Amino acid sequence: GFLGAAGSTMGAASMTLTVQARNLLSGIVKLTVWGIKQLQARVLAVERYLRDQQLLGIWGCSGKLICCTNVPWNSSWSNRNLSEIWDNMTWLQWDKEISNYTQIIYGLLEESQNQQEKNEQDLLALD
Amino acid sequence: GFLGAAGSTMGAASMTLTVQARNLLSGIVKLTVWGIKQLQARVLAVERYLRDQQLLGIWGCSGKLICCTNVPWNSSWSNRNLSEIWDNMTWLQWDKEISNYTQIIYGLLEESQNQQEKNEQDLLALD
Amino acid sequence: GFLGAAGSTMGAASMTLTVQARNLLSGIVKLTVWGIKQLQARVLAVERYLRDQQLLGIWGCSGKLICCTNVPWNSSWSNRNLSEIWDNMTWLQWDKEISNYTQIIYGLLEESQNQQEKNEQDLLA
Amino acid sequence: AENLWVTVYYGVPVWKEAKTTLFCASDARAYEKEVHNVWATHACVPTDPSPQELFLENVTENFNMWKNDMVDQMHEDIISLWDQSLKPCVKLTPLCVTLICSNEMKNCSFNTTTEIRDKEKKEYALFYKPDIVPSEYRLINCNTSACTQACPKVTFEPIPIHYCAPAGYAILKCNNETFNGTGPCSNVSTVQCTHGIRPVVSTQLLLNGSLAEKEIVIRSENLTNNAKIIIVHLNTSVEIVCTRPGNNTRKSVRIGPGQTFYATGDIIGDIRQAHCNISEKQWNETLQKVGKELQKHFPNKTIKYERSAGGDMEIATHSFNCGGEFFYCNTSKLFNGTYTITLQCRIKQIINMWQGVGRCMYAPPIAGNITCKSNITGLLLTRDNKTEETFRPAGGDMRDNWRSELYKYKVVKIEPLGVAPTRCKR
Amino acid sequence: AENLWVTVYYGVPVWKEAKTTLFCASDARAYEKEVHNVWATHACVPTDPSPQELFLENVTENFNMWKNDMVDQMHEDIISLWDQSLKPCVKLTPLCVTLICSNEMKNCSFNTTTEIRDKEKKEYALFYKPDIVPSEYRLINCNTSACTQACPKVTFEPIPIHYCAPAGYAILKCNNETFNGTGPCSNVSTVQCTHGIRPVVSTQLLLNGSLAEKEIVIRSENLTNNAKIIIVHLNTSVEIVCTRPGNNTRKSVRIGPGQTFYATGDIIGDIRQAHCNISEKQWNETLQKVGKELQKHFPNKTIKYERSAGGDMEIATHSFNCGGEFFYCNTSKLFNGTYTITLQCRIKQIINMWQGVGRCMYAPPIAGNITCKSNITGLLLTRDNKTEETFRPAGGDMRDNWRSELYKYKVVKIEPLGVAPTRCKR
Amino acid sequence: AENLWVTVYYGVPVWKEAKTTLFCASDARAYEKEVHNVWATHACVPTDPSPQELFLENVTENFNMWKNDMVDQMHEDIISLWDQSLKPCVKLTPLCVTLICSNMGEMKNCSFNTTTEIRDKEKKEYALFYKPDIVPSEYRLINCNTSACTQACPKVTFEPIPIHYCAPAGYAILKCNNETFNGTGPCSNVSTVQCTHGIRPVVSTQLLLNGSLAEKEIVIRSENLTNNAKIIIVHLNTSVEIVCTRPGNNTRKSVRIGPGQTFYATGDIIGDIRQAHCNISEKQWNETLQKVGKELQKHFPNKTIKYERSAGGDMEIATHSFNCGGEFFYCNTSKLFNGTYTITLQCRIKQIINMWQGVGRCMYAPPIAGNITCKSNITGLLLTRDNKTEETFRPAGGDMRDNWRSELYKYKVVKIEPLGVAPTRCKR
Ligand SMILES: *[C@@H]1O[C@H](CO)[C@@H](O)[C@H](O)[C@H]1NC(C)=O
Ligand SMILES: *[C@@H]1O[C@H](CO)[C@@H](O)[C@H](O)[C@H]1NC(C)=O
Ligand SMILES: *[C@@H]1O[C@H](CO)[C@@H](O)[C@H](O)[C@H]1NC(C)=O
Ligand SMILES: *[C@@H]1O[C@H](CO)[C@@H](O)[C@H](O)[C@H]1NC(C)=O
Ligand SMILES: *[C@@H]1O[C@H](CO)[C@@H](O)[C@H](O)[C@H]1NC(C)=O
Ligand SMILES: *[C@@H]1O[C@H](CO)[C@@H](O)[C@H](O)[C@H]1NC(C)=O
Repeated sequence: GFLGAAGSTMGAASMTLTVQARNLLSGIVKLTVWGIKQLQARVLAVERYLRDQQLLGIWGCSGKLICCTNVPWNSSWSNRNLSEIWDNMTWLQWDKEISNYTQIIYGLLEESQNQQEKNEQDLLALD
Repeated sequence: GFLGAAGSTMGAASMTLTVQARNLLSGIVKLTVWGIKQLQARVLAVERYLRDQQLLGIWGCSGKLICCTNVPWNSSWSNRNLSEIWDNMTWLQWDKEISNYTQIIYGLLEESQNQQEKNEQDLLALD
Repeated sequence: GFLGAAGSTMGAASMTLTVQARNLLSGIVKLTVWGIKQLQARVLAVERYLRDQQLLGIWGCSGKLICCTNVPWNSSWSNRNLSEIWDNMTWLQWDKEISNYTQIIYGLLEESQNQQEKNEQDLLA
Repeated sequence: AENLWVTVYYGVPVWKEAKTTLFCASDARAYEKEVHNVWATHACVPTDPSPQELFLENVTENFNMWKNDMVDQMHEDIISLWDQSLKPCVKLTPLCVTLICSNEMKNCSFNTTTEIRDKEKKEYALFYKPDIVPSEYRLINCNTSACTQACPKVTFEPIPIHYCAPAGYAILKCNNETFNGTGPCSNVSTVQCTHGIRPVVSTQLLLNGSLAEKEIVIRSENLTNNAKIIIVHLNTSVEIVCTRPGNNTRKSVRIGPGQTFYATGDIIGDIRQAHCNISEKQWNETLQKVGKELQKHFPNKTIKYERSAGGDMEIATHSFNCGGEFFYCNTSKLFNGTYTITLQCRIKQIINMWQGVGRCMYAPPIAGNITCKSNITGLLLTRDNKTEETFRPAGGDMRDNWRSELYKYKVVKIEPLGVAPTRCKR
Repeated sequence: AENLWVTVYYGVPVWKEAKTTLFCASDARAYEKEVHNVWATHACVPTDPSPQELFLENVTENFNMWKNDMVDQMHEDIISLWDQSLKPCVKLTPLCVTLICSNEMKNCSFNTTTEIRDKEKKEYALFYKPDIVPSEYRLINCNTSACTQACPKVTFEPIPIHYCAPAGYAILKCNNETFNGTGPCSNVSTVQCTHGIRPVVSTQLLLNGSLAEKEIVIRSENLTNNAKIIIVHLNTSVEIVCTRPGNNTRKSVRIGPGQTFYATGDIIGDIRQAHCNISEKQWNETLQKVGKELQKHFPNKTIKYERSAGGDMEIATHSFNCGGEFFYCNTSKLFNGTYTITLQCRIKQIINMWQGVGRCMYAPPIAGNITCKSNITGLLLTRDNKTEETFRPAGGDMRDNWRSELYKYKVVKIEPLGVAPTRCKR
Repeated sequence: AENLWVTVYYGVPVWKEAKTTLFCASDARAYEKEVHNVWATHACVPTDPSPQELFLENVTENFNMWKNDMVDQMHEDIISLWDQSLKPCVKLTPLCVTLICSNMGEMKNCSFNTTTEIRDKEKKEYALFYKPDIVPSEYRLINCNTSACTQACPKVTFEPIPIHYCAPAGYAILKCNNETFNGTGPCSNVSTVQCTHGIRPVVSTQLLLNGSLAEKEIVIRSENLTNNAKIIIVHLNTSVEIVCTRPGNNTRKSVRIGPGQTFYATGDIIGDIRQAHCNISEKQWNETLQKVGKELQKHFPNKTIKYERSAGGDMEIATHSFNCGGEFFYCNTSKLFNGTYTITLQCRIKQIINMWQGVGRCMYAPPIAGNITCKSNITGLLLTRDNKTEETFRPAGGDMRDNWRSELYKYKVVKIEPLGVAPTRCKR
């Protein structure tokens, strides 16, 4: 069910994860305001989903849902022990904690993906 | 050409498969009803295509066109022999035959991808 | 920055290549005409982008940004030396030259991916 | 096989019956696309559709017309476009004034406003008798609703418009020449955009439509039912000409702001009755052929044609829209026989759109004498041996005028994803 | 955890505060969805929403009703649909004419136009005194703006409409029965879209609304302020009945082109005063219970109820809209006490839309004596021991009627992408 | 190389100069964004665009102004938006009534019968109407011969707000930084822009007002100077201050018609009567005219140059016009243009204003109480080329488009299609 594990721990909510991806697009859906005021909502939903998918595509993880990646986890981003978060806290608490440092992670992650793309294609383009 | 093998056998229509998937988006395309009644069609076409692509991506087959999967084919879904369909039937007849049991297959696949990536995740993370 | 390497050589602008991919969708964005004329613009922005991604999907390169292929480069497509373009020419100059022969090489890749797909599919089928 | 595994194919060619909104594409070649032809570029794709190709082998699909979607979509589109066309201009409400008329055409005079609202002047104009209801007279519309003049720059000429399927659908066609309208058509072919369709409106016969390559076709739901309308496609057309030899004149009278209104002035020269001419040899030959064909479906009875059902003149007469003028011609002389010609005609200016649902229109008079040359291609009949033989022309619905062109066509929705078994493993 | 590595999870249950546009969804079962009920199928989705489920464990969210915004969207919807409904009908500007009246109901007569604008005739009709301002009289609207008749096929029946969230959002609900409106609610559950909300408009009471399962709730943002309006919820409803025993009659008078205007004819039979009946046993019990509950928040003072503030009759009187007619009933006898019944009433025809912002409306008279049966469920008070005890019925914005329902609900935006550490490595 | 293979790069920086529809972005700071400034938030993005940056190296492309897109889209936007603004108000059709007038020669005192709130009753009213708006003792309003007027009802303000034009998703805007750019030919100093600096959509004939100068000395622009028909557009190195006034202390009265549907008109002139005039500093004006003559002497080889009076014709074409606080001027420019290679100009005002393209609907600008001033910066001139005849220049105008094509000269629109094929050593 949708949001069926919104309160469970990080180790339990990480199961499935297909319900949260299927809902973001699907649904039931003279000149009248109903027209424009529904088409705007639909186009915003599509654009948000495509920004998310593109952002996954830049990191090489498109097609996957759980995607390992090469970027160190500096302890300054989390003083809490890294084996405790996975069976104690809810995902919301994690978002509240780590929403501060997001753009640093994304900016570093782009270049860390480039250091898997460029070298692998220079394996033959330069060799 | 588009729909150029709608009558041929399953083994013959399996060739190409780019024209019947490339056409689903492209095309030629004061307040007036023309505007709303064209934008609704555009957005519906886009949303249908994105639902198809997302459903292929949940099963791990995004990017592919012919994609093998690990789900057994119980004989109860087809009494007719499984080496005869590929050179006798037409895809229309196949759709009419199997459309009864489709949601079972989709439900099985939507979980049999998480089971697939469970091994990869445990190998590359749990170690 | 966007178009930050529009003038540099082919081997210099080949770095990054994500400023040009992250911009094609993002942005700031009673019945009035201003409503419709924005929705006409937005739907043509997303539909143009999906037509590009779908075209990389058939060629097998969806997810990739730099993607090798298996269609040889006949010398008739370019008399200019093939190790000189990568450190002398601007990407625009490359576009104006080889835009004549675009649909040939596109058509080959449309089948040269389905060709190896069949061999992969027939490896077990 | 020993053991198999599910496989997923994308881009499979399978379809389902669909229900969607079809675009409209014009076929103009000049500035007429922007000059409002009702169906102008202001409401449709400009021009140049693709050709039609891709015959399919071994396909079969069960067509039907009498429950088809395209006809209702086109009817609603036609009504909406028409209503959008008439709204911006006048607003003929000032003319609901007491008219003093004397003497087909009555010379009516009335008081009206000049550019200054506080001043008035007398004007005179000729109004046709059917548009007048009583030596004091008023227009018929003031009892019912306000009229709106069909202001200039609008042309009623039926240009052809191609219908096309939106992104993610396709159009299927029947190529079987003697396709009677129902049951599986095997010679199926795909179409991007339909052929040219002339959206004419005309009761008791069909004008400028599409013939059939093979011999005469007959179509209906259930010929055992006496009520349903038969639609006949002729193997070859017959040539019909209509004229209004009176050399009319138009005068403009202004009302309030810069808001004019045209009316028929005095008849220069002599007066004559508008009439239509049909070649009698071709008409007799075609009527005999249709009588020959009809004997097959009704087993070996005599067949005859009789005068129309009567009633309202619009239902009881054949009407065009020639040169921006509306006719009502008597077809009694046409239908008289068993298994040249001149028809008297009368014209109107106050037109209720012939669904009876559209709003009132005043068709402005057109100067000069009008000529209107057309190809008749189809007939509308209703089955009444002494009584089963007689056939009565009938009509009243504009839908049946178009269900004779959109009979070959069906709309399908693609379902590209499909699952099949074969040897596999991830 | 020796040296961990970033991992990216997509499709993860996290959310934020949101600002979006909700879709309504009617709940009709027949062609009433197409008969313009203002919120008909012309406005939004026809019917059949999904059930409401998915209780969430251990979640906590901090609701608020006074900072909420769903009521804002719905008020804008209310105004927009009202304007859209009144637009394509008259326009009673011809009636701003000198009226000669003689004797509540004054018999007024006036000159008007027949279908021919050059001719005129006398007509008579009975107009209610509050709609008339001076033996020469005119309608009150001509000083302010043009009226607009609520033409037939437009019904004010408050059908329930469900508010459903667009693609990519979700709606959260509070199940704590004693939820006072603010502070964290733990028994949270997800709803695709809300229970049926009857969009009535009334003043000094709530009609047909939603009760609360537990005992009487009292809600206000800041009770220490003497201006904030309390919105009480009764544990059990109180049955109310209203009637207009006079057997009225309607006559139609035509104006200009095809265009009509209904007005009250003569009173057939005897004349009687429209009244309302409230069961006094239940009313005294409920008033006593509400007094008992209010005594908690204000520390151990006496509590009394007194007559309304007064002023404009709309603000100073309870007002129905049921039966297609607008009432204005006096509540003086209803509020008298400390910690059956008959109410006299008067009706109006010229209605300013009760936000005080929409253009004037003429509610046409309805033939036959009309009854109307409702449920009182909530009260709108305002706090005035000798003066803190007194409570006055309150009246005000249209929103306060509906913030009485849309208080359990919250709108959350979901952004499912989360970064977590673990022993991953590519 | 020995043998190479096709490689596909996505995100390549290549473009094609194309067509599209660009948004409009306002630059407001308060509820003025919701007070109808014609081009307010009701038709444009609210405010706060991004800065303009990312200079590009070694780029070159051929610009052009006389076949540009942005001018036509701006013109259609102006026409449609203005028309949509004027619809939801009167409709002054009741005023096509026989006006009895008797004459200060500019203002005629007219009286007429009009309806009170009761349509069956009537009363007399009086108001002063300007003589150009009247056509003959009997008189009627000018518009009744042509079409119905439409009062520019209050809460709409004609003040030119700066609006930025921001390109939609996918496209981008390119700019010329060459200071002496003459409108055509390849500009090397290129820099992309997210969206345009503030453009004041003013309207004015025979001169330019409040527009953008050029940092270097005076520029001269045209299609083909060898052709005498084309209009020259000049950008001044520095502005010259201009002031316009209407010292008469007018008054406004309201007369009600039918429902609650008012109509304002000029009452009685309190105090004394004076003629509206404009003031231009003659020192700066002589200096600037001399400099423009010095510049124009270059393109035309070593001839004398002179300036003569306007071509004449319609007063709108033959006179500089304003919109100053809801009032429209028509000032004579004869004294300005007299020379070779302070000042006071008499002016007259109108109330019945047709769209100065001649294509929009009639408008009635309501009178504004109190004496009104209007302070502006002249920045560009519109001339046409007529040594005895090639020396004389004539101020010219009449087209709305030429007033904006002086400002959108630097800009171009490009479509990005980033998918490129290249050869290199590859294999799947
Ligand atoms: C119609 O009557 C008018 C008189 O009002 C007269 O001047 C005119 O000649 C008449 N025309 C005809 C055709 O009888
Ligand atoms: C007018 O009548 C003449 C002779 O009947 C005919 O030749 C001509 O074509 C008619 N006018 C038009 C426009 O058809
Ligand atoms: C109202 O007055 C009219 C006279 O105009 C009269 O005919 C009618 O009977 C009166 N009706 C009542 C109810 O007094
Ligand atoms: C009319 O009055 C009678 C008796 O008062 C009542 O029974 C009836 O219901 C009333 N009419 C309607 C429509 O309610
Ligand atoms: C204009 O004429 C009216 C007479 O209708 C008079 O009352 C008024 O004083 C006159 N005003 C002026 C400025 O002459
Ligand atoms: C009115 O005139 C005086 C003196 O001419 C001037 O100072 C004042 O600014 C004028 N009024 C306005 C609103 O400018």
